[PDB]
Amino acid sequence: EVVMTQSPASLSVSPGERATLSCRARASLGISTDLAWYQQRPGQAPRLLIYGASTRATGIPARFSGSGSGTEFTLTISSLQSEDSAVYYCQQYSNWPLTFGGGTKVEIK
Amino acid sequence: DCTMYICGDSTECSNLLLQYGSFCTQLKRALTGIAVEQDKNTQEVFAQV
Amino acid sequence: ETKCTLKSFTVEKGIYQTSNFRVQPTESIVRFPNITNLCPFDEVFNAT
Repeated sequence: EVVMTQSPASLSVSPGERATLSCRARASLGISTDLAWYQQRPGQAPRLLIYGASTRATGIPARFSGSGSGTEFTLTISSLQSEDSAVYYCQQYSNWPLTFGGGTKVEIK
Repeated sequence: DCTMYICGDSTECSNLLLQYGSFCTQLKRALTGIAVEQDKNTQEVFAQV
Repeated sequence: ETKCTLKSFTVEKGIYQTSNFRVQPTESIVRFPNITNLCPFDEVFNAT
């Protein structure tokens, strides 16, 4: 099947500093920009961040930005606030082992 | 030799070749007859003394 | 074996071409290229 790795395990940056998340998938051929990013605050249900490689869905603040193609994908966030403290995921809708990311718990300094 | 010429030392080919009967017992006899005739031909000409 | 070839029980004097002899193999060897990674067939047959 297709299993992706989400590193670092837990980010730690101060507010006002850009935070970069990398989600890489172990695929011989790749995913071809068929990746999505998710946010799960404790309590309520998770909310989508970005569908596809770069484009954002309706209702997403300008603080989220996505990048990467082929096999390496990097997500960058600018101007962090207190509401950004949540577990971040990444799923690839390319093959049919439909699964989520390994789990990243970003921390605010 | 039919077995080597027709079949490349394969067991299955020989097993299928046995199904045809005696198509080489006749072929292997004409050549021996020709060889015996050739051996007699040279003797009928020179061996006269 | 000559009697078996002639399909009889009494063979007359002469020289006969009975059969053929061949040398049997000793062992079997196998040679393949050095490849270890698995083929990515799951992407082809499982496509979104």
